[PDB]
Amino acid sequence: EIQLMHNLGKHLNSMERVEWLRKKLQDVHNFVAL
Repeated sequence: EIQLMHNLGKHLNSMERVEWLRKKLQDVHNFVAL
C-alpha cells in the first residue's frame, strides 16, 4: 500500500501527467474557490 499507490501517480503519461500535476495544485481551485 506504499509503492503500488505511489506507482499510480508515478505512471500517468506525459500530457495526462502534467495536466494532472497542474490539476493537483489547482484541485477545486479554479471552478469556483481561489
